Amino acid sequence: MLKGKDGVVKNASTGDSIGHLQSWALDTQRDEVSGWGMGDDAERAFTTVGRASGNFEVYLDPADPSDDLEPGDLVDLELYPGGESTGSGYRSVAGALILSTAESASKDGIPMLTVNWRTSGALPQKATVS
Amino acid sequence: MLKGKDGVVKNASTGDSIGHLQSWALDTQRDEVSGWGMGDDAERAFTTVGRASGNFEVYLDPADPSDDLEPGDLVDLELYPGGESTGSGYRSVAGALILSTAESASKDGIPMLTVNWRTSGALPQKATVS
Amino acid sequence: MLKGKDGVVKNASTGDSIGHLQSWALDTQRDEVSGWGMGDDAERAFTTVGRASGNFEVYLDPADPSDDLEPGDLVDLELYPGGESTGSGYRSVAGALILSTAESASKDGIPMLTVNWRTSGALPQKATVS
Amino acid sequence: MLKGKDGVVKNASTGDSIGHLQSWALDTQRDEVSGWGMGDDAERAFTTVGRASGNFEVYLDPADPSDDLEPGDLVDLELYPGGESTGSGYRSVAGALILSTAESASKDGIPMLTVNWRTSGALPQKATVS
Amino acid sequence: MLKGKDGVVKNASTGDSIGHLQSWALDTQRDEVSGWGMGDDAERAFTTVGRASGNFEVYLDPADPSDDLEPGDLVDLELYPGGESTGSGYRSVAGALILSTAESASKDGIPMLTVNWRTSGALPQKATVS
Amino acid sequence: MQFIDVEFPRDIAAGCQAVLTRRDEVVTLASGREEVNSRWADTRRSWDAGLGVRDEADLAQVVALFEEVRGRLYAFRFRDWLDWRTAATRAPITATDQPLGLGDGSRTAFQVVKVYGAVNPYTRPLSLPHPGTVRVALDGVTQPSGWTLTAPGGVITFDTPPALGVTVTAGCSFDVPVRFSDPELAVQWAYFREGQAGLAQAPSIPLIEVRLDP
Amino acid sequence: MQFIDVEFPRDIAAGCQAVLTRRDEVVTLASGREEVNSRWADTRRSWDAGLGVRDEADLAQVVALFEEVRGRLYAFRFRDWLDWRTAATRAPITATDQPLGLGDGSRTAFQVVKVYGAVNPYTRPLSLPHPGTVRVALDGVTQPSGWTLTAPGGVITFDTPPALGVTVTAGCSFDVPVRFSDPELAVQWAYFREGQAGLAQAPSIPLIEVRLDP
Amino acid sequence: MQFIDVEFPRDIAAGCQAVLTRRDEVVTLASGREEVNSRWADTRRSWDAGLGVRDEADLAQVVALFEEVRGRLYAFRFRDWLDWRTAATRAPITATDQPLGLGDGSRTAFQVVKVYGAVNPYTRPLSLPHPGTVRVALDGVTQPSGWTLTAPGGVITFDTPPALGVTVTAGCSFDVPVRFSDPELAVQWAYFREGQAGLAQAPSIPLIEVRLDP
Amino acid sequence: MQFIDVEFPRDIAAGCQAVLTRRDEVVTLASGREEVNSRWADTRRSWDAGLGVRDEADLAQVVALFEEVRGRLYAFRFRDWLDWRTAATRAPITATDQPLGLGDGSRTAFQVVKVYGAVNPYTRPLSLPHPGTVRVALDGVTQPSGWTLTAPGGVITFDTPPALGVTVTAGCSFDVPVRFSDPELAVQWAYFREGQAGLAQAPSIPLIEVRLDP
Repeated sequence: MLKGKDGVVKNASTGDSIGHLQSWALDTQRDEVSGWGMGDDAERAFTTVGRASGNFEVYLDPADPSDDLEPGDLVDLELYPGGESTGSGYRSVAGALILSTAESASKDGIPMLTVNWRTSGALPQKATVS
Repeated sequence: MLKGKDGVVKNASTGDSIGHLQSWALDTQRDEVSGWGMGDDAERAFTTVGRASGNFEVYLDPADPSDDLEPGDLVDLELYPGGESTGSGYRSVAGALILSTAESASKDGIPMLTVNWRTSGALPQKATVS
Repeated sequence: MLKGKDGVVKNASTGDSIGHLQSWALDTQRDEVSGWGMGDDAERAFTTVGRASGNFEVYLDPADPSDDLEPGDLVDLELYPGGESTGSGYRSVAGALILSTAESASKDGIPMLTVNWRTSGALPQKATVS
Repeated sequence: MLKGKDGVVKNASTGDSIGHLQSWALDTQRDEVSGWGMGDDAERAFTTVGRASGNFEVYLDPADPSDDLEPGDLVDLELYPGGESTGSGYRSVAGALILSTAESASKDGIPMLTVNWRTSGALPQKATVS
Repeated sequence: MLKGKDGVVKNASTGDSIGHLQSWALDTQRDEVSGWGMGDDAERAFTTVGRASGNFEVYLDPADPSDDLEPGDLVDLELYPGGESTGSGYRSVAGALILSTAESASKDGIPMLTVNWRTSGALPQKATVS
Repeated sequence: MQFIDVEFPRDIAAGCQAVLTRRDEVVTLASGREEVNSRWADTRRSWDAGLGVRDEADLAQVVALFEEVRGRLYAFRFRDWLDWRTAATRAPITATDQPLGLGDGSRTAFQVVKVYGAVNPYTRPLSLPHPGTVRVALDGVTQPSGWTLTAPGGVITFDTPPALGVTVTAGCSFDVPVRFSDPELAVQWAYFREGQAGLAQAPSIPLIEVRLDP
Repeated sequence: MQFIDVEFPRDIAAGCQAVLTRRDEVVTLASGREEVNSRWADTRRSWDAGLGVRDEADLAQVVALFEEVRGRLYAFRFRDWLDWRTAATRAPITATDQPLGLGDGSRTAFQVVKVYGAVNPYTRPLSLPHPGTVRVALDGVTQPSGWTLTAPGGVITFDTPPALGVTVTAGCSFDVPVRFSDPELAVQWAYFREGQAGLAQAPSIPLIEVRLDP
Repeated sequence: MQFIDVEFPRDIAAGCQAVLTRRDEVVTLASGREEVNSRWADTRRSWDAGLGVRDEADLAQVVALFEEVRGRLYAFRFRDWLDWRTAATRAPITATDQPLGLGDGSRTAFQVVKVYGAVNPYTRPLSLPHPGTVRVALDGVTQPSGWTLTAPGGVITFDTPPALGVTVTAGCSFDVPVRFSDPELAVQWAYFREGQAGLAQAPSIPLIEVRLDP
Repeated sequence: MQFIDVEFPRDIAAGCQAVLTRRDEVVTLASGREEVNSRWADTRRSWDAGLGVRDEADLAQVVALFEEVRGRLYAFRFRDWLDWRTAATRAPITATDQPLGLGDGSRTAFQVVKVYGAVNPYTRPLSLPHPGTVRVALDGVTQPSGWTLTAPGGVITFDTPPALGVTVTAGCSFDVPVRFSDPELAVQWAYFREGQAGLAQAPSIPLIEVRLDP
């Protein structure tokens, strides 16, 4: 358990936080192959390829690093779930490729930037900030 | 984080705002291909072509620029999330085809116009109006 | 923006309102084709076919024009979003073909008629009532 | 609009109402085929087959005509949305096939019988009982 | 019924509980094949392969056994729904294969670790710990 | 010949295909000219079985049965659901339902004959009347004893030939003779044991209704 | 020859497909050696039709029309959308848009010619100018009367031949000649009456643009 | 030969797929000893094109180009992006990137060659070097001029032959002669008119990079 | 012969398929009569490659590499993951893992041999031991210097022949010889530039493990 309010999702490559973030998502998915035979009662599963996808939500601003970020940008992310406080688990995403950005708001609504990224064949490293 | 009330969709071609808008939506998506030689831990991903779409909601009116707009119209759009104020980020969309218009209401409900656009052969430019 | 309570959905052929009516829906949809390019960033949009589908909700009554309107009836619709009040934009649907009617009610619920229509190769005309 | 309390599903074949009934549903659907030449603004639509289905909700009881009714029974139905009162529109269904019966309840819940019928090779006639 | 507070997912392999856990899930499924001769009232059904999957929700922490756990790890699990108390039913999972870990949080939200496992080539044994 | 009568299980028969096989066409010039060749004695039926096996043990039973004939030795008894009823699937077959013929005072023997069609009906003699569904009727009264039914023959012989003017009507279930079209049989059984499977639909078992030359 | 001019409805043409047929290749040894065989007068266009019928009554009309020619007697008039516009689908065709040629003082007759390509253009004479889209132009001024257009010929004859130095420019819609590739017609009509259907498209109605031999 | 110079538009070239065919094989016995017999003309590239037309009007321009060639008179130029860069698609193409060879003091002419490999590179002579991307560098310094490129030839001729032991490095875009495999041209145009369209891509057009026989 | 050793990249090999090719059948009459023809020296392995290319630049590299051999000149070096490990994919290969043989006091040279099967094993000599994975062992102790490994030969020669009673055990990664089955190569690269694609997999690049005749 960590707070997450203090958590900083910051660009590894730029070195700075994207903006007024609302949320951060990181999922590492490993696909598996399950095999069974009719003379065998159970299926054995072996994990194959692993890929990482994530979305970070920000408030859209003209003066925003997130605004600078664009779909199709390959950028590394120094995500700190527990923030920059030392010893917090932090994910050093490497070469995440931004897939899409959403900028939708109602008249009442505050403009929001939804940035979705998927990995480029690299795996985020769960290092501890020191 | 803009107010969003300031955000106004203006039809660039008309030179005036479409109407009493309820909401504005812009999404930019770049599609990607991921491929891995078998036995690879992760799949290398490369972004391919990029295309974008957006939807703006308006209140249906006989005297509305949005009413004048029709499905299948390739129309330039000038979303102004920051508004027309100096140093306000705005999205300029060129030749955005209007996919469809929906006019629906309940007796209690005010007539509602829903207009959706997909830019044709172009990517929206996040220009700054100052 | 119009009120819609005053709005009258009336048959263009019979010339009279369908019945007590909860809601009216009109959507004009134009299908489009993407101009995909490999080695090219964006795809142009070409609109090929436009068709109109709509559903009007009525309260089922034995003495109802809506009851008279069976599924499979090709009937023109004079839809007034702002009502018959002069100057209200109105849709002169032509040759709408009724697709289905649902007469469903709970013991508590008043009998309801949901009438859905789709066009027969004609496009509703957004005329203004004089 | 009627009341819905008045509405009663009576099994025509039994000559008596199915039982305490939570709700009654009737839907009449006429499907259509839409075809257009490639150079066509809109697609001409022609209705093909009309078929209807309905579902009535009952409270499960050992002494219920609905309990006696079984899935796979082609049974005539006499929905009476206006009731049996004079000048009440009612739907006479002939040979409606009972697709399935669901008997389910929670400890708190009273046993519930859900019976669904699709008239076979016939369309319900909206006769008036006077 | 037990309490669920008592229920704890303990990694059998590490000999310790994964962490502060929001929830624990175990599902055991035995698939079946049903076949009928064309002139058959009902279809005879025979069970085939049996496989199980489970998901445990934890709060993400740098000092967590769950954090140490990775997708693609074939790790034995010792769910203890009754707890470690005498005469408590518990599920011993053998070689459960972690499929994915979701690390996601909002600024308000505490970082969450969601870990899902599917036992490979084995079915969890519902042993009793006393 | 004597042939063999071996029952095909009805449950296996439940999962069986039906296709009408008819011959005698060979037309002439395609100038709109048509000539009717006559093959003679046609109207056989085509079936594919094994879809009614249900489980491995039953599948074994049919396979053993195919082995019994060692490749369709002589005749094989097949239950035909379509021809089983001389009346309707929902209507009971009766002696009156199918008309065998009229006794002439010398007509001791009548083969069970299924008349299909009306103005120019084709009549099919039935080799095996299913036992116990065979009822003989005479115009005056349903006929009981004194009719000798040859089960292999399909012929019912009145000991005293019916006099002129009494209609012989007999309706019975049809145990049709069948000869398998192909010696090869596909086996879909689904391995059992730990898997504990078994298969309801063995495929590619082909049989042809056979009008045996007597 | 005289041929026949029978219109193909534009709505049916909307359904119709377009393909380009070109010949004259037959190259030499595949050692990288290439020889250009010349078939001569090629560039026909392949089409498949009947997909624009929309409804049964219209389908009947085209079918009757095919019957009228009794198998492509002589020529058949086909509306080609691609060749209809000398200019563009969104741009109006003009006399100036297509250049017929230059009068030499003896050049009374000019066939409407469609020039395709630039450096080495192939010119296609048009058998049938669509009526009313035919406009004649001269370098000095658009030309009105005195040009005799042979609609079957596709030739426009100035009564007084244009003198040297005046460009004849004519742009018109193309009513191309067509001969059906296959006698067989596939009928997809969808039963009407109680069914009340009718079919938008009828498949398998191939036609080939035909360069009629004069 | 001089051939016909018609450029395949890069936009039309957008999206095409290619296959590489080698003509050297002719192996021997199953002993495991195989003999490679080469008849030359190896590694030709076969191309399926017509992709990225976008609209029928644009498609018409490609069709006009096909008409201009008239069954591929001579040869037709095709621009290949893969060979256009001497280095890598992202990387800049430079004179230094491709080394033509070393002068002997008499070597006025250097063919532009793409060396496919390291140990035994298969050299692809460039018949057509795209103009203005040609950069020539002598060992001492980049050469502004005096190298006479023959555009049809693909040969650059130094007026003064480079001295012995002088490296010549030249990098340029690659234009390759292509002859269409099939005379017929498949067309995907998408009908316009009321249902306005214009197909994004035409169907594959077979055009083959051909190493012309000398 | 001398042949050629050219490495096939492991990443491209990652995409590559594996199939087992075995011969020596040709049995006699199908009455259950069986005769074993011996083709001799079989057990080649079939592969299809190019699916591991990942990107355009790498795809170019393999293509250039295929061009380098100009159609499989002599031998080609293929990295086989399956044969790479004398032990297991999860278990390290050791000299002890594979038994070369036993020295007789005159046995200076031992070819690396992979024994497959137990009661009647087939032994495959390996043409190219992967460098640095070659370890020699003797029953008394792992053997270091004095063994001369002929990398092309696959033969390890002890300068002093091992005396009778010492087992020579050597386990090494297998750089198997390969000859491409088909000269034709399918190129799937996905257009780059503005599209910026590139392709992970290229289909149709078959190769056959080749037992070279020495």
